[PDB]
Amino acid sequence: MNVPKARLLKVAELSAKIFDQNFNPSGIRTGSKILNERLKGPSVASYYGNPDILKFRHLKTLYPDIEFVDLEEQYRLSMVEAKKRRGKGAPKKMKK
Amino acid sequence: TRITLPRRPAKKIQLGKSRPAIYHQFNVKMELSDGSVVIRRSQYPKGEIRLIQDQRNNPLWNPSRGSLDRFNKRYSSLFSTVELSEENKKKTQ
Amino acid sequence: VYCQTRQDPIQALEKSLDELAPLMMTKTFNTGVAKASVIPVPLNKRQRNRIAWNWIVQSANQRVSSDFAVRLGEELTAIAKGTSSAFEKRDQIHKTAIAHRAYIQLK
Amino acid sequence: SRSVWKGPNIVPLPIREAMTKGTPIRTNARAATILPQFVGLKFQIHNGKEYVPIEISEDMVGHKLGEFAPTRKRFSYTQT
Amino acid sequence: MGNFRFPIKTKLPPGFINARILRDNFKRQQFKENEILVKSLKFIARNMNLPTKLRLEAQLKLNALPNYMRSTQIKNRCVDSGHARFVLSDFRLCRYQFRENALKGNLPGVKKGIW
RNA sequence: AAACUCCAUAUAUAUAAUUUUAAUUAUAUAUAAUUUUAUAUUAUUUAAUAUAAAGAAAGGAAUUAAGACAAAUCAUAAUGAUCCUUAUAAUAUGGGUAAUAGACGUGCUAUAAUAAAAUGAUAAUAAAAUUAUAUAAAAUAUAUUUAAUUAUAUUUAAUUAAUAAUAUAAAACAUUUUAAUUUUUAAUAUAUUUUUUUAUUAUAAAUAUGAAUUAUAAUCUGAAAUUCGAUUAUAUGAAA
Ligand SMILES: [Mg+2]
Ligand SMILES: [Mg+2]
Ligand SMILES: [Mg+2]
Ligand SMILES: [Mg+2]
Ligand SMILES: [Mg+2]
Ligand SMILES: [Mg+2]
Ligand SMILES: [Mg+2]
Ligand SMILES: [Mg+2]
Ligand SMILES: [Mg+2]
Ligand SMILES: [Mg+2]
Ligand SMILES: [Mg+2]
Ligand SMILES: [Mg+2]
Ligand SMILES: [Mg+2]
Ligand SMILES: [Mg+2]
Ligand SMILES: [Mg+2]
Ligand SMILES: [Mg+2]
Ligand SMILES: [Mg+2]
Repeated sequence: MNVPKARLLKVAELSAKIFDQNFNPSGIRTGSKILNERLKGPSVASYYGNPDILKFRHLKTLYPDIEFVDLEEQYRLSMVEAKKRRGKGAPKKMKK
Repeated sequence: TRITLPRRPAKKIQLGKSRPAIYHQFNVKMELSDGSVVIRRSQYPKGEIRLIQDQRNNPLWNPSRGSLDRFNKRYSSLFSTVELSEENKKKTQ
Repeated sequence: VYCQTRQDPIQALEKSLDELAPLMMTKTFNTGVAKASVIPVPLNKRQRNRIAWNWIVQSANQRVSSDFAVRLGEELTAIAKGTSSAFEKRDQIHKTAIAHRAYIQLK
Repeated sequence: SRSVWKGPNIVPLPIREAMTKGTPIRTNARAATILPQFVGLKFQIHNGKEYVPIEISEDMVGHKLGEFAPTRKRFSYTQT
Repeated sequence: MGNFRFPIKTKLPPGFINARILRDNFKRQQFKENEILVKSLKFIARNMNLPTKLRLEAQLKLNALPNYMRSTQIKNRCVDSGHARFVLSDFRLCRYQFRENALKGNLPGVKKGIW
């Protein structure tokens, strides 16, 4: 490095001025890497899916004419009924 | 089992010939916490001692009148009262 | 080796191998759960020269230098000139093979 | 914050009230750095199970509070 | 409180719901909500140039932020099941569950690794 | 079962304005072999050996049937029966899963000279794969009087990719050094072995192996590193 240091520094400063990028000659912790990091929140939030998705409830709202049957729900209800019948139903919940 | 130094035959001190134990003692100057010097006779060879923690700088003896150091050294730029007031919310306990 | 004795080194090594390599070995057997009756068995060329090489290596390892290559070369020169315990071992093997003459099966 | 720059690890505590009147500070922090501003304050640092009473000396100034509340019991073997 | 597990009323994710999944999802939502703020606080804290009192205050604020603001707290669950081990990011699925889906043909292209 | 299949191989055709170039390539589509032919030598028209001439022609992967082991899994998930419903359901703060007498597997690093360490910029030679929940180049600063190396910080050039980055591959090979080793050194002479020789003097079981264990200081990630994380430096230098 026969070329002088001060001149190189000046050149670097000029380049920094030209572009938006900052010029930190001292090499101090400015905190630039904290803010400059792209925020990843929306992608993280979108992990499990789109919460507004069509459900069986809606398939009654959209098409009242068609008497649909949710099979799993019906099965569950039948199981509950069977439990009630044979004395294995859920105990009544405490309120206090 | 019992650790001992086994005795030799004792030397007969004759009656009248017994001499008093005058131990070798130096006059030693003790400078206390403040500049008050006091002379005391002492068996250890040191003409001068200066003391750091004495009665003359202890609060009990005058009511009317290095981990911490390391911490101070390496948290000096921050300067760590105002700081106490800032970091002392007494709701949670 | 060549430097020590100025004549083709590879040829000399081959000769040494031929000399040293025991032509047969008294291979042990279980022998149908009985006495372990040993038999002389003829050797492949590689096996013959393999036996020789291990002995040569061992005899080299008794020499002084740090570098193994030097030690090896000294040993090869000694063998060319005609001195080793490897030769004695070969002779012993041959003697042991000679005992058990008709233990060979096909004959 | 371990690194000398950005330290120490500061936590909110009922410090000033303890300083005024000797009421021990029940910490469940265990990762708060001890400071010079609380030497001679009584702390009751959590141990997982039970809060542990400690009077912070001047030798403790650099350390964490959890370092003085040992969580596991001292191991032994039942020689059977 | 009684009507909800967490402070804020968040929606349930579609398909496979689980308690752990619910917990994670809410946490992720709160992180998304309070991402910029947290970043700003962090910046204020880790500043040699700024006033020290301000940086201390920022640090205290960061410390006092809840469990659900923390980015580090987020853990990638399986979406089809609710497992949290060997969860591949390219199809948000657990190891066994991914394999099951792959062999069926749910991940469009994935296929047997024959070489 | 074999075969079709995939990878890899050989050949052909197509495409790529040979700056996204690596055409010595990539990728679609074919063809190719579970190779063929002939002379002989043994055993009975064939089958093994050998020889020859024709060919690029030589592997790996996936596929592991029926039954069985009441083999493993109700902790991927789901469901039967059964039990809990102010609790065996739900949330927070900390602790634990990392505890340590002996024991048992798997590994890693070692115990030095057919083997370890310094160095090697017209930068000796690869492949496969990753980079919008990023990859981070050059360069400056400190550790460190030059600088390089290694490690951090400073700050983001380029590219979301046959285009840029991760990334000058490493052993190799070459010079140098290497205690145990008076199998070396350094003072004299010595000389047609001179990075060396000879003579005479003095040079008197763990190292210039190993890297466990610990002390202090820094750095990294994170809101947080005490229990309980990862680096770097200066010391520490067990066992073997
Ligand atoms: Mg098959
Ligand atoms: Mg080309
Ligand atoms: Mg089967
Ligand atoms: Mg069973
Ligand atoms: Mg079974
Ligand atoms: Mg079940
Ligand atoms: Mg379940
Ligand atoms: Mg519960
Ligand atoms: Mg475990
Ligand atoms: Mg295993
Ligand atoms: Mg070594
Ligand atoms: Mg660079
Ligand atoms: Mg490139
Ligand atoms: Mg290189
Ligand atoms: Mg030893
Ligand atoms: Mg070492
Ligand atoms: Mg080493």
